[PDB]
Amino acid sequence: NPRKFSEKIALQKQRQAEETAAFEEVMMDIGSTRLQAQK
Amino acid sequence: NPRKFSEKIALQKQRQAEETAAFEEVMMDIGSTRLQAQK
Amino acid sequence: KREVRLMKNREAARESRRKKKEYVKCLENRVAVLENQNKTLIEELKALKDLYS
Amino acid sequence: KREVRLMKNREAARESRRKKKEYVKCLENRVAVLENQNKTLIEELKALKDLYS
DNA sequence: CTTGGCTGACGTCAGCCAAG
DNA sequence: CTTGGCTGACGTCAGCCAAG
Ligand SMILES: [Zn+2]
Repeated sequence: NPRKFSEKIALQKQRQAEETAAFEEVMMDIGSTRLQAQK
Repeated sequence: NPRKFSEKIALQKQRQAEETAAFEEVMMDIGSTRLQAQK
Repeated sequence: KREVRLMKNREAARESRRKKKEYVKCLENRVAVLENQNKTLIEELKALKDLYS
Repeated sequence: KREVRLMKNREAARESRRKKKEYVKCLENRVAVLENQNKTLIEELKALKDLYS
């Protein structure tokens, strides 16, 4: 891994923003999930 | 948080073992999930 | 010129420590976030599995 | 007795650094584990959501 | 209340690896 | 190939907080 801490913090924050983006998008569709699941 | 690193490592490893335990138990029941979901 | 050659090193050590501690705080923050995300995902999985029963 | 009073401090600094680096490696390991767990859980959620379609 | 374990900060020295 | 940014290790000094 890169030595300079700016690059380590950059990696951690970028990965965290990406995983949080995918997680937020995934959690947006549970309402329609439970609605279409009952019909 | 506790100063001594032994306690920090103890906390991280204990929490990690607990979350890994619950995660492993949760992933054990996807086969019966997809089997009972089709019937 | 050796005196400034040690002065710039002294100053660089400070910023290196700052970036070190900041980076560790970032890691711990990321761990907490990932813990909350994990707990939420696991709970939603339990809910959707109970949905079939 | 001050000489040993500095010797024990010198020795303690080494073990303190060892525990420091070890603790950081533990944190990073935990982050990687939590990342893999998150990706797996999210993929399984996507699969179960596609199961209703 | 007072030692001692233990850990933050500092400063110095090697040493790396990319920028010049 | 050679500076310089930057970062590991070391040692020293305050200083904390619980164990004595
Ligand atoms: Zn340090």
